[PDB]
Amino acid sequence: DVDTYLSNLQTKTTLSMIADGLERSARDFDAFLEENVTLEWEAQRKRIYQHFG
Amino acid sequence: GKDLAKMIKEINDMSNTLSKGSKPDDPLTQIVRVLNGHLAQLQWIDTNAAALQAKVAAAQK
Amino acid sequence: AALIDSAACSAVPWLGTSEKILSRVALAIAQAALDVYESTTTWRFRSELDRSILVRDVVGLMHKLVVHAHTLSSHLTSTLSPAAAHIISSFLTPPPSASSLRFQPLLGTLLVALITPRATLYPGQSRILAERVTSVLAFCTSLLRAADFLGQTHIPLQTHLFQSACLLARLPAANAVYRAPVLELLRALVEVAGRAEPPSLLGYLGSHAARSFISLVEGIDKPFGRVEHAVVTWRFFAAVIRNRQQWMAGCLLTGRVGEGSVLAAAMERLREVKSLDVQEAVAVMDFVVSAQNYWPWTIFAVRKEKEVVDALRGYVRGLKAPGMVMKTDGAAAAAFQARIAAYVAETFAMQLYHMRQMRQAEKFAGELVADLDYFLREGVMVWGYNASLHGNFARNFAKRFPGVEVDDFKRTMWLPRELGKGYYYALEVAEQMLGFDAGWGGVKQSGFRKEMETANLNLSLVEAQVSLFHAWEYLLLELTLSLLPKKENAAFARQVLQVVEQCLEANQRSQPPENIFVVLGHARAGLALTLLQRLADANQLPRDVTHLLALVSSAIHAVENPFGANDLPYFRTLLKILFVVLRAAKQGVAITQQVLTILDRVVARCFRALAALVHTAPEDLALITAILQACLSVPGIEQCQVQVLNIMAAHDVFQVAVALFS
Amino acid sequence: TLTDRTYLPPLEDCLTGRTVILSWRLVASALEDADLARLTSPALSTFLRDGFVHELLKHPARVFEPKDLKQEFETKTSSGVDTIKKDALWLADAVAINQVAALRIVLIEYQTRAHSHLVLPLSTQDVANIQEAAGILSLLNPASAVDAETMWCDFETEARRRERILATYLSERRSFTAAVDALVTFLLHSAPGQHKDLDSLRRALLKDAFAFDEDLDVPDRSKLLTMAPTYMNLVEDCIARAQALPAKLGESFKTEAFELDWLRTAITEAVHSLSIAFQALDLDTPYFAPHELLSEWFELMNSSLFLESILGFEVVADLAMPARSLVSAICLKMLNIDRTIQFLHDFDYPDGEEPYLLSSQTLNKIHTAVTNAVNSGVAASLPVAFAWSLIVHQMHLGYQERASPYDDFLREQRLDNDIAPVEQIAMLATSRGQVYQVMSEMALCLGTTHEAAFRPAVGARARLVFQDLLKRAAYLIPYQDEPVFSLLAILATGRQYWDVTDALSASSLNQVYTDMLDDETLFTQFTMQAINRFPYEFNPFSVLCRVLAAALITNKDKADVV
Amino acid sequence: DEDELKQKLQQIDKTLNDPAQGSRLEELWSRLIVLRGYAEDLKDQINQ
Repeated sequence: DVDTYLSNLQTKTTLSMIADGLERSARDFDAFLEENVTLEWEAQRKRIYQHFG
Repeated sequence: GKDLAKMIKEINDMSNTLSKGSKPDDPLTQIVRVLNGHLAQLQWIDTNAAALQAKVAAAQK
Repeated sequence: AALIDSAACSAVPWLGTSEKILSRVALAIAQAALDVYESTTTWRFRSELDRSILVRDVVGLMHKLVVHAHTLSSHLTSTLSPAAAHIISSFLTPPPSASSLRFQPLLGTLLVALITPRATLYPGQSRILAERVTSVLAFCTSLLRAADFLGQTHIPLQTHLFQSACLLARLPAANAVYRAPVLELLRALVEVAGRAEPPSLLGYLGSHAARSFISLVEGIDKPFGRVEHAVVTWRFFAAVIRNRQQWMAGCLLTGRVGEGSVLAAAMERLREVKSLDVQEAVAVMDFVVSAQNYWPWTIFAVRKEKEVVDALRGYVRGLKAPGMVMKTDGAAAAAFQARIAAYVAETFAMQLYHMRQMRQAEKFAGELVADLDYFLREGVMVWGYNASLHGNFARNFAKRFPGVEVDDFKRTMWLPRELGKGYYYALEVAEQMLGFDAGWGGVKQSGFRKEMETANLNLSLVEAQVSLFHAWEYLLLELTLSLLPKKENAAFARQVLQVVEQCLEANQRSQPPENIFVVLGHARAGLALTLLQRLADANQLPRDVTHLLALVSSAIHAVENPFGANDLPYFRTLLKILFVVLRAAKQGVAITQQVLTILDRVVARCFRALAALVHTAPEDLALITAILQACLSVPGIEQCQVQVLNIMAAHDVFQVAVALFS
Repeated sequence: TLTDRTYLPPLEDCLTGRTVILSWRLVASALEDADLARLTSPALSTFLRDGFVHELLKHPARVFEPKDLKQEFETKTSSGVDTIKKDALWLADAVAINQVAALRIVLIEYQTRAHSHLVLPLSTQDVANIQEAAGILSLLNPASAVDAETMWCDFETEARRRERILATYLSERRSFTAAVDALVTFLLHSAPGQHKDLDSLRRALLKDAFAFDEDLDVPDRSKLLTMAPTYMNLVEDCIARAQALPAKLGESFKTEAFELDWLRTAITEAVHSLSIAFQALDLDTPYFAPHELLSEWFELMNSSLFLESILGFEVVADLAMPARSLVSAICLKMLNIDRTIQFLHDFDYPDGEEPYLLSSQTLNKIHTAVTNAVNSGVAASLPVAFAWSLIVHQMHLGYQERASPYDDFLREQRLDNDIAPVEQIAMLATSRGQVYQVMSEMALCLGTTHEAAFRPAVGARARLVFQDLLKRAAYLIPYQDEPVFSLLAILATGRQYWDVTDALSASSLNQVYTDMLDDETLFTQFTMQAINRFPYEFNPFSVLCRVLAAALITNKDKADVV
Repeated sequence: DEDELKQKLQQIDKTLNDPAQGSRLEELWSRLIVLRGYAEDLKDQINQ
């Protein structure tokens, strides 16, 4: 385990890698909003399908 | 040289383990490595061939 | 030197003087002192003590001149500004012909000190040489800091300071007194080598000499165990590790794992923080973080191999760390405890990130989440700024000192700000600058000194709170991903909701100043944003928006409506926060009356402002559209459609929409 | 129930580094710099508060007296230890010290190898870097400089290791002497207004070692007054080792450098012993010291030629001058010219202690010692000889008025009828103002200025004997410029203008100054005459006003005298 | 011809025995260990 950990290690500050979580969140939020608005359009269409009958 | 070799080895270890570390027996690092080998050999070919090409200009007197 | 010291007190006896006269006299004095310093390297004294005293005096004068110029940034330090400026221009970027004439005196002093024999007699000469060495070291440090400041990219003095450190590595061997000053100098040289690979220090020191110096300094004041020299050696180690030094860092961490390395003793000190002085604990934790962020593979490995002694002590510290410690016995220890907790949280977060990368962070995180009580108490809440006493002190100082203001004592960032009573206000200088007239001393240790000390302690506490904020933000951000499974959901959701509520309440309550600390706008909004994001991805919310949205609405109402102003990130993050909040509400009636305010006053106003400005805009308009779409989906709206028809028709949004569509 | 646990911690701690033994170097440094944090540190606090360290510092001879502690050595060395034990045994076989002290010194040297290596000559790369920096300043030695590899390979050798061990042993001896001296100084002449922790530590150390309690109206000086012979007897072994190196030591190590180092160490130890004795003596200024000890001390000085045999070399002048000054100071102290004249003129018994005045043998010994010293042609004996001459000049007249034990002395060496020898000695001493010049030099080396060889309090308490000598000698020899310049160089010492501070210190340190305004002899003869000779004789009055204004800044009772 | 030999030897020996050249490696090693720890941490974090 330690062998692979040292093999795949990069010379750089650790506090910068964890920071990437912010970027990843900012890039996931977009897709999450797109899923919100798609499940919303879906819901709306559904309620219309239950309005017409 | 020995210490430098150790360093390079460790760098390889860290890069390889960082990029992938849940299957060190996988075919990706394989392709990577072999493909690096090919790159190096191709570079050798290119450079040496260029050298020989340069060597011909001397005979063009 | 006495003339310069007297001129330093520019806050006052002085009939017959003026700023220009004092400035010219100070410039002439600086020129004369520099000429003497350049000429002393040629005179032949009957003995070495005379030259030593002369060098000590000139170095002390130059140091007092340099520090006085950068210690403050107000007009009080303008009388000696042409002089300090001259000395700095002449000791940082001298001509190449006379560059060595200004450096040979220091080299000769270091040589004479490193080859003076040890003697039990003649204590006068010994103390004079010690003071001379300390003055030279302080002057070197001041020059290094001055070069680091003002944006100096090419420092020709660094080449000589390296070969001077070559001697300073052995100089402490003659006298232990030099161990702290020397290390300080080295720390400042390393700092100048960071913001400027650097010249390899191992090439100047040497393998054997470097190993001897490391073996001498690794033990932090073991025979006595003082706090000053300890914080000094811990800051030195942190600075040496933070820079690109790699050979020295490896020899200092490994010790040639670690058996006699600095870390072997740092763990021994960490396992007794419950009784150790909080002042040294901060420096020890800073060293730990500096060794972890740059050399994690060693520090984290050793800590996991010995976690049975560190995790227990961390849990003990966390459980018995009250939030409001001001009211109890102790006022200055609050900032120290907050800084210690912030460093502990940062280290926990880093080790949890490493374990997650190694896929061994489940049990450790599950055991640590039960220790976040101190965080829930004094974490994201930064309302401990107590602007009341700060404003009172400012008014009392402006009423008694019309000319000098309270903000004039702000540090110029020349030296790393201490997390003590001198974080923002320069007390070391104020003590000698305002102590000439009655009012500073005060009866029964009262007056302006105690109030300034309390204000500095409060500012240090706020800084520690911000550090803990960042640490806990990272920790919770990684834990939200770690604790994805369906377990410990109750306490987890409770903690997240409490954090969000504390953030939203602090966003409304009194804000801190923007000139002292960093603007909080957009700094603590994304935190709650990503928290609610991940909690919605997990779908484990108690649909308790009935009260959570009130704070967001109050913030959106009392934000001055900077829809398109410079505060665009703040507006966007507030919009995303309200979006996720109203989406969580949709998953859940008394909700419609509480959510119609955003549909009536917020969405319409922002849409009209955007339509009027557009005559940046695309993403904001898309976000507003998504907000309205997700807000029109709440179940409470399918019945209040009648009630909302009029509010939606009053603004005639359809006209502007069709216009922009054209 | 006095073990060496805190004194000599287990070898496992010394080797693993978990507890660095508080060597005498660190204690001496902390006591010399008067650092608050170090002196109040837990480690040093527990080390000094232990009764074992108290008994050791009260009996330094036992710290190096040859004893048979083979059992203790084996028990300590059992439960890199082989090399440590071998070095300890070799050192114990070479020097007469016990095996425990040798083992402790070897452990301290092992812990201090970093310093011993860093104080070595630099490598070739360092010399090259220094030359590059230089572009006067020629304090290097490139002709002998070598690389680091050959410097380290030679450092780990056996001969070099033994030489470093011996050097560390000598350094630790000097550090122990300086540390005990500074400790006695701080315990006897503690400055006021110090931190509460320092006062508490002082009171604890006193009550534990000497039972000296400040709340008692009469503290127990017995255990503090018994520290004079404890070091006057060790000075014998010091001079014996100075005049003869260890025989069991290998001849290969007995090189010029080693001989010079041994001589310097012996001189430093003798100076520290003399200073400790002077301190223990001035602790009780008015009362006399036991004549049984002064007899032996004067016999010792007679035999050793006032340490002029070991100080006769020209390579120990820097250490000889202060050594001679301190010898003269302690001689004048034990002589008590002031109290001696008071007793000879008052005839009342002091009751503090019996003086040598009632023993004719001691008087004969002192007289023959002074005669031998003056015949040998040495300057260090100038003030002591002059003083003794004055005493004899007062005894002669005391006999003329009575024409009792001193009569035996006066008639034993044929000193009753003729007064030629002492008069000739005084004439030679006063010729060319040699006595005054040597006294001024001693005061300079025993003052408070940065040129002084000892601490400020040491010189402040050492100038008292010279001031008393000038007091009693002032009414004998008339007023003249030489004695005045001598007293000026004594009281002022030649310090600078910025050497004046308002730092409040113990009254004892201010005694040497206030005496000028306390005793009528030093008031109506020097101060009054100096004021009267103004501005004609400007330097005396000026320097007197300067020193008075510099010394009486905090003394509110005499702040308006200048 | 010894002079030429020791000249070459001195040149290469001088080139090797330099503070900077010797320091670069030491600096590099730590400079690597930084990335080692950073990568290992960021790896453990994204070890899912």
